[PDB]
Amino acid sequence: IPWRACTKYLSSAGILLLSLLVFSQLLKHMVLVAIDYWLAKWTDSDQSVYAMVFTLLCSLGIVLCLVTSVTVEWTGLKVAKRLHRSLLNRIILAPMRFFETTPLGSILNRFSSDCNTIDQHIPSTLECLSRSTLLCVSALTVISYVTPVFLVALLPLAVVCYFIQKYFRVASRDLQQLDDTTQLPLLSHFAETVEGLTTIRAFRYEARFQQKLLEYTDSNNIASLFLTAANRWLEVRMEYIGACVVLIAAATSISNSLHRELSAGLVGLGLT
Amino acid sequence: NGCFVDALNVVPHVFLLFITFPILFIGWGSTWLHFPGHNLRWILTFILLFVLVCEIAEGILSDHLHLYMPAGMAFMAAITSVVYYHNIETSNFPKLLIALLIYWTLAFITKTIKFVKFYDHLRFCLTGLLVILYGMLLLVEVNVIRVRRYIFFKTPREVKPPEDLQDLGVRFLQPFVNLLSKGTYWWMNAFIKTAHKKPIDLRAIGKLPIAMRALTNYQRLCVAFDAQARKDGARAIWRALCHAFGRRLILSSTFRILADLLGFAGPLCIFGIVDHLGKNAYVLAVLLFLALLLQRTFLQASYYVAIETGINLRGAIQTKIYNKIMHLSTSNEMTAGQICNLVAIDTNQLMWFFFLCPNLWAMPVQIIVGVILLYYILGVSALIGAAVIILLAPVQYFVATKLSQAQRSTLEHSNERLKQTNEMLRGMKLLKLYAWESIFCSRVEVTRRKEMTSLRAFAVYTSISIFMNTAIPIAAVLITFVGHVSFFKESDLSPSVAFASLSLFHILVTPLFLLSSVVRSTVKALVSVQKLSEFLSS
Amino acid sequence: RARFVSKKGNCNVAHKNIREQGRFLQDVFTTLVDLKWPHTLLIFTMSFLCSWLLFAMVWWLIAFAHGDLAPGEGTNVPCVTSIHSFSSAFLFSIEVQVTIGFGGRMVTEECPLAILILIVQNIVGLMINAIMLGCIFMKTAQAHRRAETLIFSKHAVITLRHGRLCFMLRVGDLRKSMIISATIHMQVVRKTTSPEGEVVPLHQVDIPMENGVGGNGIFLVAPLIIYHVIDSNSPLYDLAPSDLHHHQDLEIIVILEGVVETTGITTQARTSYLADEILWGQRFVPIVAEEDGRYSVDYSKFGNTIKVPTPLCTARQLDEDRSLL
Amino acid sequence: RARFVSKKGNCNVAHKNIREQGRFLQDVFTTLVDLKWPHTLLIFTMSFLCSWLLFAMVWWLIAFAHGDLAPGEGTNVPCVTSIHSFSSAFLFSIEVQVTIGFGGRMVTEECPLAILILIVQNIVGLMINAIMLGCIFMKTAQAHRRAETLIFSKHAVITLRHGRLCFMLRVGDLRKSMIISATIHMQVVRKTTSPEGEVVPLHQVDIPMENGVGGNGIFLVAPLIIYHVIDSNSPLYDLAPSDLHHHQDLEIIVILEGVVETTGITTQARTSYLADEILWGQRFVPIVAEEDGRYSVDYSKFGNTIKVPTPLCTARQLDEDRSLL
Ligand SMILES: COc1ccc(Cl)cc1C(=O)NCCc1ccc(S(=O)(=O)NC(=O)NC2CCCCC2)cc1
Ligand SMILES: Nc1ncnc2c1ncn2[C@@H]1O[C@H](COP(=O)(O)OP(=O)(O)OP(O)(O)=S)[C@@H](O)[C@H]1O
Ligand SMILES: Nc1ncnc2c1ncn2[C@@H]1O[C@H](COP(=O)(O)OP(=O)(O)OP(O)(O)=S)[C@@H](O)[C@H]1O
Repeated sequence: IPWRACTKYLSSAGILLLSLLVFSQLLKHMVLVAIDYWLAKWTDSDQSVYAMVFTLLCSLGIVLCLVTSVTVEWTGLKVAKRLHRSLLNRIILAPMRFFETTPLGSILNRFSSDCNTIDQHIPSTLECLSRSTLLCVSALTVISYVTPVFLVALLPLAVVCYFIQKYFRVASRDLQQLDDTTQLPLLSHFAETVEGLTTIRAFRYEARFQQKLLEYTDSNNIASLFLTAANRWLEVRMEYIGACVVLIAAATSISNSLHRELSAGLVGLGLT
Repeated sequence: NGCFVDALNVVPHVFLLFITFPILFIGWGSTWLHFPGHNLRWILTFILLFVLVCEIAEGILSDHLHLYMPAGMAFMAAITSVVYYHNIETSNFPKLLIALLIYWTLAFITKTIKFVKFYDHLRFCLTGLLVILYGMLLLVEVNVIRVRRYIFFKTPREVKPPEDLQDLGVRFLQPFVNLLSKGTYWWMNAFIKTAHKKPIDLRAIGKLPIAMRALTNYQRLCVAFDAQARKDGARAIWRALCHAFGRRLILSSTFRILADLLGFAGPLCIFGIVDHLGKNAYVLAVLLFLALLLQRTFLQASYYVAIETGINLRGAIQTKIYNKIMHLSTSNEMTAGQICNLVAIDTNQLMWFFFLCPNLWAMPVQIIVGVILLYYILGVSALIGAAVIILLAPVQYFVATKLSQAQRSTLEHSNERLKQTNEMLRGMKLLKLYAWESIFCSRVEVTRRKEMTSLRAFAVYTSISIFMNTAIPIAAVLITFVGHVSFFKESDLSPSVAFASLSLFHILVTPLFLLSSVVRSTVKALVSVQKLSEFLSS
Repeated sequence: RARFVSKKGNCNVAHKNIREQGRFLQDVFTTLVDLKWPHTLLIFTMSFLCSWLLFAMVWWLIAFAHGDLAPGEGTNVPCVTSIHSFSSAFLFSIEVQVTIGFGGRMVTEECPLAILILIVQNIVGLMINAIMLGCIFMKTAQAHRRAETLIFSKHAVITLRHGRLCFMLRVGDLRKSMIISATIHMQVVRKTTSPEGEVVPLHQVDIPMENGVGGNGIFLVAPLIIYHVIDSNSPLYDLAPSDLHHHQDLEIIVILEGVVETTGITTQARTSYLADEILWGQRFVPIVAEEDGRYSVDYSKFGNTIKVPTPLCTARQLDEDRSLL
Repeated sequence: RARFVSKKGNCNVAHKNIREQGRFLQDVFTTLVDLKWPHTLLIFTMSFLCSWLLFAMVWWLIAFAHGDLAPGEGTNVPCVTSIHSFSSAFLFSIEVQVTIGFGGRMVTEECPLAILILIVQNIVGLMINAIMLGCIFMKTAQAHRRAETLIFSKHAVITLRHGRLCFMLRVGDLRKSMIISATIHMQVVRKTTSPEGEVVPLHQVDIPMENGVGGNGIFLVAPLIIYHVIDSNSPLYDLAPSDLHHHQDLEIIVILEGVVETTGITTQARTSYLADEILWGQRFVPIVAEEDGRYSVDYSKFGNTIKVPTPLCTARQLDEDRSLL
């Protein structure tokens, strides 16, 4: 999916809240790293002034977090409102032959789900994605600032992740939809057996229908199983790389930051 | 003659690494045959890998090349033994196995000589562990020749490679791969690479093994239900499921607890490294690497085994309640909707609860180890901090409940809106023939405002959840560090203490959220199984 | 669509579910004599280096163990004179193994254990040298390359010869060296359903090559068009000329066998013609021409083709018309 | 009961009362190139050690006899410099024989007898090296292992094709490497009594393999069921379908010959089917399947078989019914 759908989604919010969200997130993550950066200097030993500065940073963090959360909430609600109203208005002014041409399922279905789905899950998932990506960038910057040379070692591995990204999505999407399909005729089948139960017990066709249901539940399980297998694959490989990076970081920190740099407040942040 | 015995140990690794290369190069230039002790062999080989890392650590501490070469040679020898065993699993032979057995015997002899010469006078423990591992691998090889045909009488009476997972086109081969790939999912490389190019479909997908079908799980479940009902209910069906799904679930749970232990262990070696440099650290770094990879691998294997047990259970109880649908009476509209909800929400609740079952056993040990570990690093002050984080777990649950309530209300409004739409999108020509459409759009917008009003409270609760999520990590460190140094004992807080506390705070925040969802899922699953029992027994 | 055997002569059908009982490696040297040159050279150098390093290690150890390795003047004579370190020991191993025999370091008559290690070193060296020569020579009788030099025309045409439908295909040689007693096995494959309800996915049937009184084989000097006549008895006789170009799935393969002169091995070549490759009603251009005092063959017109006004109809219907005319 | 040739392809009939005139050893190297690998390696090391010890003894003796063996300073130069005991003499023998040439002990120009012993030592060494390489190479052209990789289905079925009784058996290849010009010789054996009162204990008769216009040979890429049609002229045509399973003693063997590509040798494979192995009225399952862009062959169904409703009767009675229908 291109950046155009998200661009329209966020431009429906307006310029008023876009920056209010983005800069607030950036500042919250900067505070969350700076508190530990100052704790690093706190460690080695004006302890009272140090602790007071730590308290100030701790307060800034929570205030900024509350602000960001309220921003995401308000923006998501406004976007849902405007999108629903615009959809209704644009559907109102359509010609009759358009309504006769398009089936009712598609026109009704967007309002039935798309609207519901967005309201239920887009704000929370967007917030989680933003927090995750900014926390990852912050952690990379931390382990770079701690050990400079470690930076130059981490850009190779990250490029590896790029290749792990593509091959994942182009399958993870696919399997996903397959699951949905194997869920749809199964349930429906159940209902068909319940209503015409007398006819089916009369024809003595119970065996063939049980065969059909075993077939359907197998087709459901193979999909819901390959999906979890692929998720495990991506998980394990990304984790192996996430362990390679900490190995290399610690191996560079023990030598560079002790033998030559002789600075102890560094290795703490990097390892953590 | 220490160097003499070191060389005598170096020799057999060299012998094996030299015989492996012709065969490995011929093999490098679709029936899987498994042998008894395969999984034991791979487990022991990983233990050998670990002990060899320790030997390399000893050799670094001592340094004299010839004194630490034996470890570097046994490393390649064990990797080449793995390569041999892969080449034998792919194509069976009676001779390659003897080729392994010779090397095992000679390595055992050399290790015995080392042990004797040491007894006559850290090294002791490592050498002993290697001796025990090589001996157990020798016994495995003796078992393998005892089984089929190392030399034994004429014909192997060989198995006839398993057709369950290897006969006619199947694509999901989980039970039929090398016990390393059973952990690291290496068999998915081919699938995912082919999937990148050609779009996947049911013709491009496999078929489920005989180990997991509707028939297999239904058979096991009905056998357990039979053995329990012949001794005659909700508790009955529960115990039946328990005894029917048995070993897999507890295996997943113990994988999970061992992973939790190693995860609690990581930050302590971090602490040790931080201490050492401020005042024996490369060893701790490589140990941290090994422990991270092993902990996460075990965690993932645990997840997968639990998920597969859950999928089995879903298939089983689904085909069972369909078998019950055949014998029910006609006197029992509302029952049809209740039946199809009994398959669409109740069964999914059951299966997701079976997903989260091992987490419910592994959470308490995790929080207990966390609190006891942080107490011994920060002292009494730690306890105070250990309260705050824990206090987030019940509160979270409360928040969740509120969400649910809100959800219900919202859903109601939503449903009504849909009704007021279904008319407009059907009387289209009627509607536009006199342009009464705006009059109905006003009513539709009137419903929408009520829907919007509900959503505000829901998103407020979501905001409170996200806020607490990152507020409690900050508050723990705040009220702990300020309450430790400038409050209680003015103890000098070395960087190690603070950073280990930070690590443990994150490693404890991650599991805490899951306990709330686990409790909700468990109570909902209990209610759904009561419902399933009430239905299945009418 | 899927092809049976590729144009280059390699086989297309990929095998699945082979119950490997190990015979794939049990053919130890008839396996690796199949390999390419880089792999075979790699595994030969690895054989040699493996053996050399093995015995260099054992010699290092024996000189260490006798104590001759401990540098000392008098009260001893080393089992191998002038040995100091591992490097010189590996130099001794390669000096005695590959039979250069430098003689700067002398093995002496004081230690019979060194005599034993030498008397096994040399025999194993000689045996592995013997096999690593025989197998490379058994390789240099790879004459499949001579199966490469043969060529067939890209597409085959059918014509009307002697009042009967005929199919013509070209072959030819690309070197001076002849191929002895080459024979043609010409086969057709098709998914067939028997009158008994039996369906076969693929059905090889021999179509004869039509030479003098009989005979399966031919003589290759110049490009010779192979000449078969399809008759009512022939299996190909039923098809239609308009249904072959697009829809039908008919592979006609030819297998030419023959033993090359100088090596004496028996090579062959295999090629397929699909239903979309073959065409109808044409004639090749005459290649051979009476030049100055010889016969010149021009391979530019090898694949050239001219139009011929011949009737277009099905061989069954053509046989019915022959019954009518 | 007794089998003619075993399934593995080895011959069963044990020979008795062979008037050995010695040709069994007169084939000196074509005897031992048949042997296994351990025996041949044993006899090669024994050849080499035998020759080495022989010449080491003669050299020890010649150095003893010249008196150069008697340790003395001056008034002489040893025929072989620096020789002391038997051990160093055997070291000299292996130093000059296998052409390492260490040169610590020097043969000198004072004694022409040592020149003679060297000039015969080296030539005999070279001759025995030449034969012990040629014969091991002549061995590594053992391609019977390639006769191992071929496979036939365990039991053979008969069917009704084209209104006539037919027998179907499977074959197949197990590697990429082809087999050139494979031919089928299909034979039946039976204790037969002639109308002249002559009884034979075993009577081989050819049953034809039915291909296109003629031909004895086939082309092996994928598993090809071999297709013969028994007719009134065929020797197998007289039997009954209920008498074959238990009582009668009829071995039907097939011999497939062909030359492998890379070595060029001509190998073959032999298998038997007994009266209790063969069965009646069935059909094999189609192996080849159109996969993604190729032909996939599944060897799991290789030996699989399905029931077919075909009439069960004797081929003689079936021919009489064909005369009636
Ligand atoms: C969020 O992680 C965790 C972190 C820590 C702990 Cl102590 C437990 C869990 C956890 O989750 N508890 C195990 C149970 C579980 C459920 C879902 C997932 S999953 O990864 O989200 N999903 C899949 O794998 N496959 C899905 C399954 C449903 C059908 C469609 C495919 C993974 C595992
Ligand atoms: N029992 C036997 N085993 C192997 N070879 C034999 C045997 N008997 C004879 N031969 C050889 O094969 C040929 C068979 O001819 P025979 O049956 O021996 O008749 P023959 O006239 O008696 O010839 P002889 O025995 O040499 S005087 C002879 O030329 C023998 O050289
Ligand atoms: N999938 C396979 N791939 C390669 N070779 C096979 C395969 N299956 C069998 N063979 C061998 O080729 C012959 C074919 O006979 P089969 O189809 O296996 O009948 P069979 O009675 O089951 O014999 P078996 O499997 O050895 S008990 C057997 O003798 C096997 O040795």
